[PDB]
Amino acid sequence: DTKPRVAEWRYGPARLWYDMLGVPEDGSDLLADENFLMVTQLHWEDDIIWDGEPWYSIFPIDNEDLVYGRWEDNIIWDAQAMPRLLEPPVLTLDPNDENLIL
Amino acid sequence: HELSVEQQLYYKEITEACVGSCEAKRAEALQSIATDPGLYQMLPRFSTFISEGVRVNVVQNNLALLIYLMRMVKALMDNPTLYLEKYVHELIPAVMTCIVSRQLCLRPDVDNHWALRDFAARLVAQICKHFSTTTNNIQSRITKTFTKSWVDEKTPWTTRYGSIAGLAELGHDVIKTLILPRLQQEGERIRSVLDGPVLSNIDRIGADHVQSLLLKHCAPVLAKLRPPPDNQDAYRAEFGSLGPLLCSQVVKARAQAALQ
Amino acid sequence: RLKPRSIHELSVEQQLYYKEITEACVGSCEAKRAEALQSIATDPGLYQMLPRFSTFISEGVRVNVVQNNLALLIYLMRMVKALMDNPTLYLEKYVHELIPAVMTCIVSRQLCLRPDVDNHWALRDFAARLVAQICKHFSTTTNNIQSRITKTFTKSWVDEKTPWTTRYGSIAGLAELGHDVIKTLILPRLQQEGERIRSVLDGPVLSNIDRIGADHVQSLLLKHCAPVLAKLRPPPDNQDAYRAEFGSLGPLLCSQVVKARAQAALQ
Amino acid sequence: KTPTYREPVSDYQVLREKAASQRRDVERALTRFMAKTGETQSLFKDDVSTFPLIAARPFTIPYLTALLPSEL
Repeated sequence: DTKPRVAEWRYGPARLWYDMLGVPEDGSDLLADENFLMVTQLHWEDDIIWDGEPWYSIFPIDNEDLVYGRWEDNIIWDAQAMPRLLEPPVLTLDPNDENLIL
Repeated sequence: HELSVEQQLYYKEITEACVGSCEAKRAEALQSIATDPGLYQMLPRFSTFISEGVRVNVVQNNLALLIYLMRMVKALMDNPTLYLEKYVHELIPAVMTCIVSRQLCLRPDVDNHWALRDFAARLVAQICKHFSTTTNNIQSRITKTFTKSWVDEKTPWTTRYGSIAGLAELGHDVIKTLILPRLQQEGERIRSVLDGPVLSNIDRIGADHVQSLLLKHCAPVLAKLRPPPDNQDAYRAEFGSLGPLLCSQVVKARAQAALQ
Repeated sequence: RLKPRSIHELSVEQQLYYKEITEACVGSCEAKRAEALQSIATDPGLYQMLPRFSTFISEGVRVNVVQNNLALLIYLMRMVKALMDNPTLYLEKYVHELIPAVMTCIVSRQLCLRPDVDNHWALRDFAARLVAQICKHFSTTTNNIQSRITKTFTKSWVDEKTPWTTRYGSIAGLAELGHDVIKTLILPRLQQEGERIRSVLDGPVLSNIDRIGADHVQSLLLKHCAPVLAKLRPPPDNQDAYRAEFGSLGPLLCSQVVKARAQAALQ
Repeated sequence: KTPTYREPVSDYQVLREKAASQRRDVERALTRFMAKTGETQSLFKDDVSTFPLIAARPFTIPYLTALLPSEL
């Protein structure tokens, strides 16, 4: 299906892109699992060191979206033949990340 | 939650400096992004700006603004103070869109979409060197997308070029176990190069670009896993050209050893 | 809009278990270690905690060879061995972190006192070469793991003027690879081994570790050569025919072959 | 299977320090970027790297930029 884009904000981050577009207001066998195991895809030899010279979490919490979500579904393989229709995402300010005041 | 006026003004000036009015303000803006200590609290805005701007390429196939956004990502990666671990799920598909999409150009024949290809491929190799953890599975999930885009037929020569470019920037063992089984595909490529019924189409420039990238990246792989003589390896190779490139690569390695 | 505050994928009973097992596996008390090692060896739910164990091992050896702390390393190698024989967990997703840690135990120099614990150092290289050939036994696909560590061991061997600790460790590592590997690799190299032994002998320098490294390497090579011989020939002319192979083990090698023959008769 | 959370930093001292240092760093980055990409002055002879001043430009109507409030 053709993707002509859609924009729902024109006021948050990426407003510059929305204004340039002019969208007014809210109007809109090598695939075997082993090949991909990182023992068969990483030069781990370089690591070998030769002559070198819990009530709250103990470990850090990973990005659930990266670890779990299918971000691969936001890759645009063909601009004209885009399998689904992408929609504008609002800023979601994750508070799990430190270094953000709120 | 809402940026203060100071950082709102900083966000406005930095984003409008990377839209293309002049090059010097762009270089100073990228040297600001790469070398400032306190740019957190403005990282989600930059990630949203970059991902939406790469999405806006589908309405306007602007190669230049995509090169500017990829240099914005490359500047964001070089910042020592800010940690892109929480926002990498947005920047990965933007660079992936710059790699494996098919129309990266407005005029397909003259625009060098090819460089935004190897630049973004080097970028994604860096983004899965710095951030791939066994909980993440970034690199395995990037190799799987590149692999099922390459092995699958009906894919255009531009997206096959992007797949081969990313896979070959990942490293040596990846091109050992992904590229080298499908070297016979070069014959399917040279089907449409040495003998094409339609010569004046746009498939020929993309096909011999794919060919040049393939033999450039498979020459050191042939130099690693073969004999030192390589007398008729080219004849044993597909089309006898990859083998000539491998001989040239062995000569280059000998020259490097002499320099050392 | 704020995204919800996420939770770690481990429970606090699981996180406390990880903390207790790791603080027991650094070997302050031996009974604590041994249970923690058996707990690693047979916990069925030890998957989904395995990234944090692999990262703790890998990171530990690399900042534990900055100062050559032998126990810290002997405990981590026993933790690797306890991780491997667990049948429930899936390990070859994590072996890319496990293998360069063990290669470093075998092929590295010792920053702490050179002699005395070299006896343990040989065992640090004995435990590391055991788990190395167990890792090449499992996890095997075409031309990725076993041939890669074999190539690194051989270019460790043919490298001129090595550290003798690295030399001894790599010698042990190539030695424990099985029946055919010493049948095809240790054969064309006896003259180099003999020349190295002769150099350590001639130079007076005794306060370095070169002499100890040489004696250990020669003893290990001579034992391997003994069965390599007991295995592919009759035990005829065991007196002076070995002088055609520079006369390293000679009649003592013949006696080792005779002991092996006696063990075969007992079997 | 009882879940755990990340360590929350609810301390007024370190929150004041974080907000202060982030505001100072973003205003320093903004003023150095604006002094580097425009006309610049200097208190010292040929001093652009350290202490760059944005050059004074005259306005055609100066009371509008002086007296008027900008946040209201």
